[PDB]
Amino acid sequence: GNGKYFSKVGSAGLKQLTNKLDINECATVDELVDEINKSGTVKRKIKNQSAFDLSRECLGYPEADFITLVNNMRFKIENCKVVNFNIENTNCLNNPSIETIYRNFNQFVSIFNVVTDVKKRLFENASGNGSGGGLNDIFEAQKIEWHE
Repeated sequence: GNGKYFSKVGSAGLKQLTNKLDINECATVDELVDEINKSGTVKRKIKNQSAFDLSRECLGYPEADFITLVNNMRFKIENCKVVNFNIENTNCLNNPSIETIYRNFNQFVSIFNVVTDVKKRLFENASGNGSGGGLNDIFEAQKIEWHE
């Protein structure tokens, strides 16, 4: 899928969502959204969480170090999305943890652009008083020994 809504993805960013949302692998934000809106628990993750954190999670990004990195950087936002990112002070990222986040930061922006598109599709103008539906919220699947 051509990164129009998203960017720097190519199923790469989406897969990190599908990873943390535990949904199936998706082709576009629409497909990524497809699983989310179908899984009110997952949509609920979107709902409860902030996009910045949403995408951060997909990297396993440590929250403090991530917040620290972003604290030393400067961004170019485009339609609530990260189109460009750059750091202003790299000395602070010198901590392995920050460098970890910074080096792979391209992942986060990709994922973030995805996440941002998700919330824009579901929660924003699409009956944005509570999304389309949220019935299967209480009908969450508690699969015993889900994890391998």
